[PDB]
Amino acid sequence: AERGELDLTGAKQNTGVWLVKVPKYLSQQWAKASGRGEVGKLRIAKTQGRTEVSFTLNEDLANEHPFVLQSVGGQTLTVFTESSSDKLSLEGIVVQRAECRPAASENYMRLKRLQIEESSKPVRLSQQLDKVVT
Amino acid sequence: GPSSQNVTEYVVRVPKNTTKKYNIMAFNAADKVNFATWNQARLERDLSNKPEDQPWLLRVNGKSGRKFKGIKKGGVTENTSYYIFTQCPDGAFEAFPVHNWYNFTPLARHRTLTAEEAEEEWERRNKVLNHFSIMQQR
Amino acid sequence: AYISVGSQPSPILEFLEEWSMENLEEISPAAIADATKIFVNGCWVGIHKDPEQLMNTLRKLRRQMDIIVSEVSMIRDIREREIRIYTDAGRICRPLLIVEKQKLLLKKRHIDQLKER
Amino acid sequence: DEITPDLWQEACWIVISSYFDEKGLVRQQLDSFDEFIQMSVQRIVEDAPPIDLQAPPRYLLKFEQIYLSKPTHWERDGAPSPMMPNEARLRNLTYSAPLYVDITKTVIKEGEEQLQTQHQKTFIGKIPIMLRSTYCLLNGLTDRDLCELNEC
Amino acid sequence: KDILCRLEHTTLRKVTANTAIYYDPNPQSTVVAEDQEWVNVYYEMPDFDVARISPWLLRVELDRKHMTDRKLTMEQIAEKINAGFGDDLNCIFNDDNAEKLVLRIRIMNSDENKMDDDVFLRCIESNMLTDMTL
Amino acid sequence: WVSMLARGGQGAKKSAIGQRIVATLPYIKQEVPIIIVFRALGFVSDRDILEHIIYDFEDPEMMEMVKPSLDEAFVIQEQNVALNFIGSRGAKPGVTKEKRIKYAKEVLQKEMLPHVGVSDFCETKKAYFLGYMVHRLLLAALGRRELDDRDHYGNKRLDLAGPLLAFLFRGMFKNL
Amino acid sequence: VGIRFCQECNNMLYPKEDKENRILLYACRNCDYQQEADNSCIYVNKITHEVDELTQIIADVSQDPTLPRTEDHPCQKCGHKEAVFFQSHSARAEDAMRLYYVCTAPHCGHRWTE
Ligand SMILES: [Zn+2]
Ligand SMILES: [Zn+2]
Repeated sequence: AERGELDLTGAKQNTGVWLVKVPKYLSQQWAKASGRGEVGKLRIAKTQGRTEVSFTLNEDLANEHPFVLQSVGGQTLTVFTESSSDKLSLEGIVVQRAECRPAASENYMRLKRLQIEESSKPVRLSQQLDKVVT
Repeated sequence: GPSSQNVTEYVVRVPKNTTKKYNIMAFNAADKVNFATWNQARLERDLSNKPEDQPWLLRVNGKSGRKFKGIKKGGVTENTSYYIFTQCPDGAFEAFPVHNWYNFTPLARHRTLTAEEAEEEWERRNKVLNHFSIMQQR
Repeated sequence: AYISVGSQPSPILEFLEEWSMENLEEISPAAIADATKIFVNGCWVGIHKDPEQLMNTLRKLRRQMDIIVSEVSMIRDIREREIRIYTDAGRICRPLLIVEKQKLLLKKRHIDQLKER
Repeated sequence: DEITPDLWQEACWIVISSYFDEKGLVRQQLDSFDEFIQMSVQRIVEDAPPIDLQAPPRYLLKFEQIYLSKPTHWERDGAPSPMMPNEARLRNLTYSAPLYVDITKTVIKEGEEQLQTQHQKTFIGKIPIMLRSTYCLLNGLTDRDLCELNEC
Repeated sequence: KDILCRLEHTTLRKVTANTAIYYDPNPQSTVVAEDQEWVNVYYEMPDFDVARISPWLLRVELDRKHMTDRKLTMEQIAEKINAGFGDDLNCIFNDDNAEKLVLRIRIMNSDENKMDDDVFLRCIESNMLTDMTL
Repeated sequence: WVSMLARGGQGAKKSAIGQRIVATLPYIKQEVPIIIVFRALGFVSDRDILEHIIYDFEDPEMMEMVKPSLDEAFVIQEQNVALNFIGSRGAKPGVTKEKRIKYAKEVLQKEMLPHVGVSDFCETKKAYFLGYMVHRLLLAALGRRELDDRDHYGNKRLDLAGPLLAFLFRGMFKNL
Repeated sequence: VGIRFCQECNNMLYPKEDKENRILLYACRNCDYQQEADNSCIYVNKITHEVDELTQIIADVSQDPTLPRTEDHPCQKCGHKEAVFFQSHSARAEDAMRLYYVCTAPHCGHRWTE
């Protein structure tokens, strides 16, 4: 028991968690909701020899997100948290990796075009003066 | 059976703020880490610079166990986000953003040639003989 | 011949991250062998496991002028498993007619429209 | 529909004609200069670290935005006037545009009081202007207008 | 053509298929059955090496085509290696009838009876391939 | 520059090991062995360094190419020792070890591969790129990849008025 | 021929013999770790190095538009008629004019030499 000691109860419990990368719009919508209590529902469909994972955006939030799994054998990922009370703890070990991709093919690029425009909004460039400053 | 056509649906929850920040700890697959042997673990900030803008230092089972040094990920996820899903009895998935990404690399615990002593071995630039015997003297 | 004036690789990097490109800081070195390295302006940004789809998507974007400007070079070295993207100035380029399925995408309607330039 | 070989020769030179109707022949020169004025000059000024003075009062200077006016010539009496390229050739002048920058000056006097003043459009020098570039006087002038200025 | 061969420089590298170094603790069961067929014959009534022998073995495979082109003989190569290194090394070679030409090389028995015993054999391997003249 | 020494040198030790790879970093008088640079970046174990240079350990031909380089830097087995070694050759002599290590980190942080990164967290990015340079050198030495052509205009850039003028303006504005 | 790293400090393992047991061992320099050797071959040097180029070929080359395609060499595995052929163009061979074929059928990266 010490300040620098790390709690390993989560690891001893063999806790399994999933690591998922999500786009900005999905995260931005969740940030916009400010954590009202729900942002969507994750649906998992398993067949005789295949597994399908997808996420559905909340209808209220909007006013499909198929999930692609990735092999975890390439790395050992574990989640550790730093509590505000200065008590580090190990949440668990990542057991699956997934990635979120959009459903729209071409119309999505229109959103990106605006996003690139938004990103380039504060990019200042030289201005032309009709008259010489006096 | 049901598994051949099993369908599962769970809710997603995004709490506004959490008392404890979430980070990512990564180890090389070839490192062959074993959490079972992790009887004790100590995570403290490194003292090489001499706080939040410095690398981490991980020590397992004190000096006896393997020592790892953590380094914050240089890349910035300005256009990307990382979340962790944790199973809960209620069955509604919870997503927690990762504050930072850290990569931990093991540190060797053995007599290492000192910088002053390495100068002496530099005279034997390529005339070194029986590389094994070098550490025997040390 | 035209000499590229250059543009920021930020829109290309952001799209690559959004696309299924694994960052270089997050992967393990063992995964690099099978995947193809992605270079943007000479900086190794990451790796991709589906180079053929990525190149088709990149080519489609540049032709539609969506995220990739016209003067951006997308080179896939199939043998070397590398995709090099260039956005800087000083690159010499020339306009070429695109061919798909042994057919010019340039049709009579384009010529007729140009005739009344 | 599809360009038959009997019409390709006309079709291909219609394409080449439209390219030169738009690009011209010195596009690489003009586009490169336009990028330098529009983007590079602003980026260089922005990328410059703020100047911090401390020797007590602390002064900070930040160069915000760049302005460029038309190529101007000043008579010996001090009256500015637009500089036509032909006048520059005849009178051996340099075809240059005045360069102005917005500078913000914030001073900290250790009294927990911060005074911020902006010097809008501070003259910092003259940039030679490439002819017929976006910042040249001849830019956007019809062929008739160019002749009135004794320009080919 | 006889004069041509007598002039054109030929080093062991030219007519060598590959070189491998094995620990080879027991000379009898040297590496694999292929060497077992003919290695025993030399070891049934061996001479000048019954006293001792170095553990490390340097096995050399010689290309048949290259050897035939220059009309080189295994006995001559062994004599040439013996002449260059004297008794420092022991050379054992198979008969020309075998489809594969092999030449086992070891270090003097007296030394076995300071740098290293495996690195030194590596130095000889490079030394024989390039410097040694056949 | 990442260079592989020629085999012209004759020696029992030099010939046996093979050709070693050295790196010519900016602001350093003398060539620095490549494995030292990786150590200075924060990669000490040979497995870690080789993972950034060789992406497929199943290939034995490439592994043997880097072995002579590993032996050259076997003396240096710590990041701080490697940093001191690079600092010893720095642009200005280091009065004390602490200055040498700080100077060496300064060069690697910003003066070495600046396009890869110029921050303090870019060591991993530079290790991968530096390993790619070593990997590219190995392919050329192994004959698996053709040597680059200086006359190729893919490998060329034309500096026009803009980039030319911008280069001048950066110096003048700094003077201003 | 193989390369090993000690499980302790993940440094290069170099061969070594023990006189007491007369058995090949792999020992780490900076670690003192030792391991039983199973290959028994310290290293093999291939002067000819007739490495099968088929291994070096990448099945993705079938997607190259600049490579020639022939329908006269059907794939031996899937029987697809179209195949792409090319030369090694690999240095250190000292001679290379033979063609290497790669099946153009997707998901069948079969490669062969006629
Ligand atoms: Zn070790
Ligand atoms: Zn096939």
